[PDB]
Amino acid sequence: KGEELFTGVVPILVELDGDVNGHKFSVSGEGEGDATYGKLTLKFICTTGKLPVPWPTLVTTFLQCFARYPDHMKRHDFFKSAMPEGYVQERTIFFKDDGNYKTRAEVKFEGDTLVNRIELKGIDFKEDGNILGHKLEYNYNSHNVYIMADKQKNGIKVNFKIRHNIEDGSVQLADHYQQNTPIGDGPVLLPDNHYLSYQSALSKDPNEKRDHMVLLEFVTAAGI
Repeated sequence: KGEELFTGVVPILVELDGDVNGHKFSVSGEGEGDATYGKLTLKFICTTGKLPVPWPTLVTTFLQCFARYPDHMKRHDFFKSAMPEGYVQERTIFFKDDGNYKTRAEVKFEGDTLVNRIELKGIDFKEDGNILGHKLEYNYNSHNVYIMADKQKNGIKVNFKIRHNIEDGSVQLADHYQQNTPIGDGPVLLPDNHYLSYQSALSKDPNEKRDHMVLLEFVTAAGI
């Protein structure tokens, strides 16, 4: 049923409230998702001024239900199956040798719109680190996202490692521990082990005056 919801282009709305080391901020985003192609196009705006952290560190935080699942893996799409009641996506992200982020997000439909409301708390960041120091490059590497069913919880467990390019030519690691649970009491698809393949491109809007980010993602399922 949830799958029917993604037959075409879907409008997305994103809302994030954050606090990193005491710095409070907010972001609003909007865009379109196309699961058929496994394509997402989003634009985010910091509405509280300048973003206290580098945009790139927020990419993973700012819609796995838009993954293109090939016809044969269709039975492993937990994400769409939870729709429209949606799911809760939680994470802890450990930045190597720096602090971590803790996020909680609800993804669901609110009308014809797919909504992603996030809460983020960041702690232990070093003032001189890559994060607070704004030393990341404005680009993004390609990564695989691993999925494993969690029968007991009736959800999934996810893990992956992000590599952030540093201006000095080094790499900054961000270890992602994630959990997804359904919001509703309906039945969901517990999948077999597989992964999502991501590709991303960051950019700016020449006529946009607020601190912002244009994000493009390509996601495709695999491993079955």
